[PDB]
Amino acid sequence: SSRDLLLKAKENGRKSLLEHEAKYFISSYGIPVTNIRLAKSEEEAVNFSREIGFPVVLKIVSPQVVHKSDVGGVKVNLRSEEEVRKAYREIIENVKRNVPNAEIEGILVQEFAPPGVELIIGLLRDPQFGPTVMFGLGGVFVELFRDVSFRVAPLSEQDAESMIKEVKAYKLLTGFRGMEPVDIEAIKDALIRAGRIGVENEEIAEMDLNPVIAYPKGIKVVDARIILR
Amino acid sequence: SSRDLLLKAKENGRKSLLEHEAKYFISSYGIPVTNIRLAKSEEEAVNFSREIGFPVVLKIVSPQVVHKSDVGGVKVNLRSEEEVRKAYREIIENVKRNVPNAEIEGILVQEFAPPGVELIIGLLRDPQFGPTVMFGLGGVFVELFRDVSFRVAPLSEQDAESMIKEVKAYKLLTGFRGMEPVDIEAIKDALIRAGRIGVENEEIAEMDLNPVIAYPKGIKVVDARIILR
Amino acid sequence: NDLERLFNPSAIAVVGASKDPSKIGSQILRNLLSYGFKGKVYPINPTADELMGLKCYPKVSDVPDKVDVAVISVPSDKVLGVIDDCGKAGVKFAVVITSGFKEVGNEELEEELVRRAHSYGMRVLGPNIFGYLYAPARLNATFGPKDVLSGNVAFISQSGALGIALMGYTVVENIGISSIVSVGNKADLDDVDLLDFFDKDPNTGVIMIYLEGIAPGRGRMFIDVASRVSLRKPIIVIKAGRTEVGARAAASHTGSIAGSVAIYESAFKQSGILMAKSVEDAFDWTKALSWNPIPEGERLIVLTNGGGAGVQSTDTFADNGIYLSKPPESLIQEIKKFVPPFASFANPIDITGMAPDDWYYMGTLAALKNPDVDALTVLYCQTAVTTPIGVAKGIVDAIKEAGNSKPVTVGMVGGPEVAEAVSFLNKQRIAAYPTPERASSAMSALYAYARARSYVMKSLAVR
Amino acid sequence: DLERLFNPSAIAVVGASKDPSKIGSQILRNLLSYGFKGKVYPINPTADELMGLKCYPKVSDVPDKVDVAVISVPSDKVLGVIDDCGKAGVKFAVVITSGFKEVGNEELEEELVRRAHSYGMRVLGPNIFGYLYAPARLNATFGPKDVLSGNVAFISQSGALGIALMGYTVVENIGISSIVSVGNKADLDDVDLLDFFDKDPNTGVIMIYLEGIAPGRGRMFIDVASRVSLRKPIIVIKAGRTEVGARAAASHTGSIAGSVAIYESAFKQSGILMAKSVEDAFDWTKALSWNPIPEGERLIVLTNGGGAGVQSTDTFADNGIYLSKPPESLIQEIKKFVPPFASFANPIDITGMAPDDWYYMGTLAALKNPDVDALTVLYCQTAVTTPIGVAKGIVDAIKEAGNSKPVTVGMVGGPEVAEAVSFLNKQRIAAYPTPERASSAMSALYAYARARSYVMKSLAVR
Ligand SMILES: Nc1ncnc2c1ncn2[C@@H]1O[C@H](COP(=O)(O)OP(=O)(O)O)[C@@H](O)[C@H]1O
Ligand SMILES: [Mg+2]
Ligand SMILES: [Mg+2]
Repeated sequence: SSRDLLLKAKENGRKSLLEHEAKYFISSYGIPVTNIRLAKSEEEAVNFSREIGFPVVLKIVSPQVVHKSDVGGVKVNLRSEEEVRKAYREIIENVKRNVPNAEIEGILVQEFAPPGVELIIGLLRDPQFGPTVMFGLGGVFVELFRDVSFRVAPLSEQDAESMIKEVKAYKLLTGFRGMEPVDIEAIKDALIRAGRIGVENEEIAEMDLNPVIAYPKGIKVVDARIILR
Repeated sequence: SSRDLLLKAKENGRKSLLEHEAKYFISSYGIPVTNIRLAKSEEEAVNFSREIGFPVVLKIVSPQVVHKSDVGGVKVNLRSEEEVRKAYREIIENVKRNVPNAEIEGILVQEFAPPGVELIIGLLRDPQFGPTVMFGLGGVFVELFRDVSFRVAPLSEQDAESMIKEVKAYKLLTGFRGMEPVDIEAIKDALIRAGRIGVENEEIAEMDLNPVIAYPKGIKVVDARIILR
Repeated sequence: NDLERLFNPSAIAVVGASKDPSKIGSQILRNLLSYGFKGKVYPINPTADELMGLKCYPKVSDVPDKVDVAVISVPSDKVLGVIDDCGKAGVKFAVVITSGFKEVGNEELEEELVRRAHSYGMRVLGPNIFGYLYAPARLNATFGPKDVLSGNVAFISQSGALGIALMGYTVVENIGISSIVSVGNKADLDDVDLLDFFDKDPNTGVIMIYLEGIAPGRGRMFIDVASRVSLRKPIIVIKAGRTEVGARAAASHTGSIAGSVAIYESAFKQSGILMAKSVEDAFDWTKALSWNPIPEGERLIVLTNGGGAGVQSTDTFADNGIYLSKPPESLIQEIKKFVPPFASFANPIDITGMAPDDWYYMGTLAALKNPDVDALTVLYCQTAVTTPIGVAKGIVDAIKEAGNSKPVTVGMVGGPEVAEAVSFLNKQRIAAYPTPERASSAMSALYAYARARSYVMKSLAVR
Repeated sequence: DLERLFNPSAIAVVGASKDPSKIGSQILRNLLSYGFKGKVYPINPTADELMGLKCYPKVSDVPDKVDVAVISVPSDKVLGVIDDCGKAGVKFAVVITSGFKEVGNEELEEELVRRAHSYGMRVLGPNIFGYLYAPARLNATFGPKDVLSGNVAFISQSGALGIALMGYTVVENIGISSIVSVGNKADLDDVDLLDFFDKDPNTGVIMIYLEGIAPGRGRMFIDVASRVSLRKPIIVIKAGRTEVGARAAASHTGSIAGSVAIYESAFKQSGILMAKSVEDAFDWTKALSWNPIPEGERLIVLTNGGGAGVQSTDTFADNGIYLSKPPESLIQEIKKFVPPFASFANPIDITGMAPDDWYYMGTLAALKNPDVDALTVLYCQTAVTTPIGVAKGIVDAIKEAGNSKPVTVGMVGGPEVAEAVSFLNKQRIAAYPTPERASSAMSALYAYARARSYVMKSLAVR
């Protein structure tokens, strides 16, 4: 059961899931995620990259590192078998100097998501209303303008559709200069399933699917944080 | 006199200024524009590029072509002389088949303006209120969301400042993730001067400064349309 | 559990009544008698053998009768004792008027009150409330106005002062009331419980709620119950603290944080509730919703003798996401029978300022009888060619004669004669207002409820 | 210059007859009943005398200089009357008659203005219900015979809604200095009238129902409206605030809908307050007519009910007005009599136990405090009070404070509250039956202060 991930994390006194764990858990509910494998050697990294398909993304996986970018932990758009291999050593060595005593669970090998319309799908717990789903457009639209919609879970199709249509940046989904319309049904589906996650899993304090990239067909969660209670 | 530009265009029965003409006229009002050179030979294209300094931009200058990009007319971010030569013949031939009977006045060689915060500064004539200045953030903010503020000219400093603060996307000017705050004084000054251009020059039906790139100090007009009546 | 005997008791005890007519308990006893409660009333006083002609008892448990409801207005430090006696007597509902609990920081006293009441199988309304009223039972257990106009609106208030004031204001605004409930601190019984009762109550057609906040863990229940209620009866919430600073002020008044502004709004949407930003909007909407069915379609007609009123109406409808389209040709042809040729038929239908009284009868009648018309807002600007009361009476006649029920709101502009005519209409249970914008706003509320209800239906679709 | 329009020595009424249902007849009747002290000349071809006044068949026959001619003849007779009035040297033609540009007869309208102008004669209208000017005891409309006296000038592009609102002013206790129906605005318009009302010491507030202004009139409108705004507040009821509404307005007026967005911006630059509704327009006009503008941001809300306080706070917040802690001096003063569980966060909640005299004491303390700039008093009727008692306390406090700070009142309750509110408004104290409307009104005062400041800044010498 996917709940084994939540149970394990709690048994080891962790307040959050690691990146790969969060994505496994997300995936098991039917929310599409970046294809991922946890590498335990630079050699596994090349193998998994060949499985997943180039280009790949390499991230360090560790409780001690929560900002991968500031510690040299993330290498993006690695196109070949050994672009990743040098990158592997750059991460692994970079981490020692900036935080030398960090636990390495491994280095996460990831699908390089192409560009699209970035989304945020949030889940929080409101004292009055319990698990509440949050939606908004990525980048400055949520972070700066706070253009966001809420629905209390469980979400009906009506709730999912209406909350998408609600945001001020909604037109970014229906086509504009240099960008085709994106799969709104796919977004609605992710919203509903996110609502289900909150309702069912009481030990999840909050969840943030950010960024989530929508394409003309389908969506893919690129990063996901899950906080436990 | 700068008015000679308007008169010349009028004498040649033209309803608009070319890019370089528009920029000369705008600049003479104290509105900063891109350093520009009109090339009449590919040798000048290479020469002028070395004059201004790479990277550069090459555009077609012709009365018959009014959407330069749409006809294969614009080559942007040219890093070297070789990129530029490829670009020059690429333009000429692109323009030749898609707009074959166009008089080519030359090729405009431009500094590739670095990235920044894009702005639109407009001037139109409203039947009630006469010359009216329009301001807004570039990209999808005016083009898709229609987020714009207006002031009837001439603009006081108060008008310029308040109309900037008025737009919903104002926070894009006061600093955000991956971008420092930009020169608000420069924008205000440009707005006031655009208003003066409208008030004084009756023969200018409308003007479109789009895009205008704002930096931490100063702003630069990257493209400029001036329509004559 | 079930609030049937709360709203329809066989026996009420009043604890805190005395020979002093200024005491709250005395005020409540007076209201109970003057309003005409026909069940048993038992004044409870330590010494009095008799209050207001009724035999008084020193304890509720002494009453030789099953007391359904105990109205308690004794000081806070005496409440728990009274609760114990009521508990002994087998009282099912304790209406604790008495203030001085959680709102003043006395959380433990309040929770203890509820704990004590519950150990007896007794429910608590309040504390810190001005009581409750139920018109179908001729029951006025408040110290508010002794009377209200009879009708189908149930008004619930978390605010004591504004609540009891609004109770009086319903009379002025001609709002027919089935029930007033002061829920105050909501230590036990709250909005959800009352919504459950009013769902089932055939005397209640509309619910208006002044709401500052609901308890942690009550929201999901609130949405489930309210949405179901919304399928059949419209719910209007006057949300207090819909701004951050407002939320702070509300927290001061109630003694507990109300909650997320944004999430409350969303919950209201999911529940199909109409959120009013003001007393006036709430009352205007309640009136229309209480007196009209919801429209069965979008063919809304604006009929006006004044273009200016039409434009004001058009603008206001647009701000509420309601847009007018060309009226049916049949109706146009009908109206062309009497209006001048320079009348405008784009919707609003402008029958010109030259229009005498009977044109209002004829135009309203034609519109309402037309099978391609769903709703009608009638606008009138007073001129010397008309009389306000004549126009109003023409409208009344048209409504009657059409012999159907389509939603109608009226907006009349003018001097004191217009005020009287508007008063006259509202007293006919015809939603009338002294401005075109308010009339259209009222009509917009009918449409808003229609859309809200459709929202809920959709969200409840199977699969 | 419109001095002789608003204060004529002689008015002619063209279209009056022995038939009292005629528009012209209604106007003559109003002119006499309202008490015009100049000469009135009924003009009828056959009547020898109307309403005790000697009648003439032509304005040119009058042995006197007629300043103003009110013309209510059929449209196909108007130009003829214009030439005769012109011959007589009439300065102003008040053309009541409809049937011009609003019905598509643009050419007739332009001819009217041309002919009038060739005589040095200005035109008001056509297609109007007249005009009124209280300082001259002049009621040249076929609207209500009377208005309450005051300092408000109301201009309306709308005939029907305009003449109705004229009546509505009485109901809402708004003192009026002037009514002007400008209708088609073929000649004299809002800009001309704003110039007069600028110079008019009888007028302190201007309210305009506005659908549109003529092409090429906007910049002067901004220049004049802005100058006016430095001293007198202007409220505009913009008709056509939406595209569809603008479309309806174009139908009503016979003139094209201009840009909504540019109109709003022009209003901002002019220091004008745009009302979205009649109720807001009248509520704001009341407050602005009876109060000075606030000298600072220290607004006090004083309430006996927290709920009313919250409604007030939310409404103030929606208008970008935020409350901060009251002065400590004021807190201590009010603590002398309120219970210990009274809230002093602003709104100052003196609890539902407050009897009538607490309102007098609190209002007085607030208004006297040098760190209080404005006061909104909220009242919820309970049995411990009488509404009229609270009202008299507020009045007494205002008198006794003997200063002038903005004050608005919000009273909620039954018929006794309605009477208390009526009473306050009749004392020229802005009172409303809801907390939100009182706060909306107070917000109008602050909005005008900001508008005035916008214009001041915008006019600064550089
Ligand atoms: N000098 C320049 N420096 C940097 N970017 C430029 C420059 N000129 C154009 N661009 C960018 O490339 C685009 C080229 O199109 P443009 O010159 O605006 O005209 P057109 O609309 O005809 O394509 C611009 O919209 C802008 O995004
Ligand atoms: Mg009309
Ligand atoms: Mg209180």
